[PDB]
Amino acid sequence: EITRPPGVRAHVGVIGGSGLYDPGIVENPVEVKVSTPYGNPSDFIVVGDVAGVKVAFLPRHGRGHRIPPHAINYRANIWALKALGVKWVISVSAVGSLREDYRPGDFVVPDQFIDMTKNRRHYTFYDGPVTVHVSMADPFCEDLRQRLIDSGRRLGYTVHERGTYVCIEGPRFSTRAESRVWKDVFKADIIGMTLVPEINLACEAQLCYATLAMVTDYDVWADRPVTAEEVERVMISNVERARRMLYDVIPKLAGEPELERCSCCRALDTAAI
Amino acid sequence: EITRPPGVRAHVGVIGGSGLYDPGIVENPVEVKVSTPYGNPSDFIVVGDVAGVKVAFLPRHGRGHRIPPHAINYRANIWALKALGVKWVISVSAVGSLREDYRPGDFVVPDQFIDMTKNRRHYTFYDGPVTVHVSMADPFCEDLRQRLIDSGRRLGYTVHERGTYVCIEGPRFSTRAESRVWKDVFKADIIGMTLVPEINLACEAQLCYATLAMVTDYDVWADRPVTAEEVERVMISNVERARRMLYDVIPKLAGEPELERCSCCRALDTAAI
Amino acid sequence: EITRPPGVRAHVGVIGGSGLYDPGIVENPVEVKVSTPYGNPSDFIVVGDVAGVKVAFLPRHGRGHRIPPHAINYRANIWALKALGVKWVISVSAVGSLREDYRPGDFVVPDQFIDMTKNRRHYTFYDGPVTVHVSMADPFCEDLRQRLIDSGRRLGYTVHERGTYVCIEGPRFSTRAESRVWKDVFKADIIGMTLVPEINLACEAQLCYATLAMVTDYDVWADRPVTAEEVERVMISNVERARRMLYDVIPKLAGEPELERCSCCRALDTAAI
Ligand SMILES: CSC[C@H]1O[C@@H](n2cnc3c(N)ncnc32)[C@H](O)[C@@H]1O
Ligand SMILES: CSC[C@H]1O[C@@H](n2cnc3c(N)ncnc32)[C@H](O)[C@@H]1O
Ligand SMILES: CSC[C@H]1O[C@@H](n2cnc3c(N)ncnc32)[C@H](O)[C@@H]1O
Repeated sequence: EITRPPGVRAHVGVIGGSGLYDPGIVENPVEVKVSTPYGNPSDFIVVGDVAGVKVAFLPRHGRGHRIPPHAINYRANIWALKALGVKWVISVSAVGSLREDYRPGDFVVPDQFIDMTKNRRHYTFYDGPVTVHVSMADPFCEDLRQRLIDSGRRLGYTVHERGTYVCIEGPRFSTRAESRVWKDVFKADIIGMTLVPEINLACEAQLCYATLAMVTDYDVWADRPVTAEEVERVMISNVERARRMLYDVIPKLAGEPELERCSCCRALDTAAI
Repeated sequence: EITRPPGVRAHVGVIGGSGLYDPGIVENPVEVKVSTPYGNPSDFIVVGDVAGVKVAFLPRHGRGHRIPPHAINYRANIWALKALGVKWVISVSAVGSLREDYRPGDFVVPDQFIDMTKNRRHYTFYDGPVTVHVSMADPFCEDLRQRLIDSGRRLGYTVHERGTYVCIEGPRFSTRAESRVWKDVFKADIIGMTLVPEINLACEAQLCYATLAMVTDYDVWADRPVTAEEVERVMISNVERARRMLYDVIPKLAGEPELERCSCCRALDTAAI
Repeated sequence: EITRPPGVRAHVGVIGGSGLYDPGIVENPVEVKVSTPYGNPSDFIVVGDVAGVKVAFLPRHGRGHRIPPHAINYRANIWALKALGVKWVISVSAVGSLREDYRPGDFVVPDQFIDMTKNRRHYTFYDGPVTVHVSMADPFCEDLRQRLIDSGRRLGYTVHERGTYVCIEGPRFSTRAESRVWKDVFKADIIGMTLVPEINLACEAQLCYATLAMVTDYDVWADRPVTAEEVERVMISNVERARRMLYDVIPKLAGEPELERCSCCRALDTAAI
């Protein structure tokens, strides 16, 4: 791919709020334009070094939270990270909780998801003539999931070690009836809007992708229903802990994901017809 | 917004079949073109007075039922009503029933919904750069719901005082397997095709929106499955009762929705980032 | 419709893999271009005779499996078959199983479906001004279903005589959490990606459409999750049996579907407003 400036490469992608990026840590940061066949990524990708590991930061909503979940150019974002050479992708996300023990301020490292989106326009990179059906039974990268859990537990933070993420379309939040389906019918644990098709595309790109979720709310279930103000406030209250985990995990990603704990790392070997 | 004729305003919107509009009641009716950034509303909006309350009538399918649910320009419709100044929106809708006691000819004033649509292309007005996530835990306007229930009970009509509306994509009707999911898995009460994204957009526009549903059929559950002919016949058989309720409720809407019984009336106060 | 070569007609459509077409059987085969208002069908339609019945073969993925499920021009495919004059449509499909007794290599003739797609862009031919809502309580053509079951049982093959097909969006395969919803919550039997909106459009076109499914895998439920390689291998291992059933059934379709066992054959009589 063409990049400007030319020649830029990276090894770990970080997708999340622009507040995760700390200019006090990242060595030799550069804003990079990475061409894609899908147009612009959400914002500049900031590439720089953390403990000698080259990181590409990409705020999925753009700086300033300009781009709501349904409007994100997921294809461009994942294509650009892959084009840079990344092997690992850490997503950081705000989620609602469907269970009392997943409390606001707790981290969750989900292991499963249920896609209830509808309007994301492209759920794949492969529209033909090579038909590709990736296996996503185990859709996250187990290597990276375990690294995230370990980091949180070493830092003394609550990090729930599993969870099913229901991805809804939004931007409006769930009705009570919908939330009861998510909680009591689907038996899901957390809820968000951005996982899908991000994760699909990451898998197809043979990336080791995992989500570090932060519970920001209990959806409809507490005294007052979730609001955007609530989500943003709680996220910003907890962003420093998310940064501590990121900067703890990244230095340990200098190597490669373990193939036998990376469901997608050879996804295309058996997926393409 | 530009209107033709210029200067037109209204206080209550009525969305439903064009047969709800009664030229024998509405004073000084005018067909109005309201510019929108989304193109044409379903039809002309007819503005006129009912007991001194200014009403804007908008047939969501167009006159003659020209526009099926998936083809409606929901954004244009709601933008136009908001641009006219409306505070209240009464939707009148035909629905199927998933429960024996919600009989054809009965009114239902739903309180919840489950969105099973997929192809409506825009589920919001807010695509950036201001990200908006409205709370829709309680998606209808309680003030108006209670007014509709009261009117029906004063007229002597059956009006079920709650219900979960499952909105399906259509235009084809549900399979038996789908209907069993709606009824037995989701525990929904009624089924229709037009609620979503109408309601989402109304909430984002800070309107007090409520649905007066008329049960027209039992979906798959009676001896013969629902047909369009059946829906239309039963609706037209009952339209006069729907008109009686409309013309009973509207005169009492000269004032404002009660903020504490209007979940969406200040939706943007905590929804925008 | 214009066709090239001109004047081509057919009585039975066959939709499935191009490997179903046997040049050793089909008399006087011709590749036909059938104009549609939706652009190109997936590939040429090959028209020829089987035991004096005129068949139109249409590989939904194209020759070479060029077109994944979400990219198929369903409208063009069904319009073209209808334009040729077909009355019957046999779909042949690979499916996953959600139940141990529906084993790889077994045929299934589903009777129901649950549409979990989202990105197919058009779910109907009718976008106005004639609004059409077809009844699909019983979405397959019972006449043809029973013919397929009979053929399999006469050939000595396992053919499950009912089933609920959950149609997912793809192209990625289901997560374990999703598969548990399909199996344990929706109580579905098989899973695929191509049924919808094919079946909707066939019903609207007043065709007698039925699916001959071949189980190729157990989705997430066996020791290793489904892969595309697995599906393709098992399908190609079993294609000859599918051909035997096709060439056994087709000669018996010289006449018309029985109206009282064809839910869609007069669909438009009560569907159009
Ligand atoms: C900042 S408010 C919007 C964000 O909240 C996240 N999220 C947090 N809580 C919830 C919830 N209860 N339901 C859905 N998404 C949620 C979503 O992924 C979205 O981008
Ligand atoms: C006039 S026939 C079509 C209309 O029927 C309404 N409706 C009535 N009964 C049902 C039903 N059983 N399922 C879905 N929509 C229904 C829908 O919102 C649609 O616009
Ligand atoms: C050839 S691999 C892709 C095909 O597998 C079919 N299919 C087979 N098994 C499954 C499964 N487990 N889930 C979904 N689709 C499946 C789909 O309809 C698709 O076109």
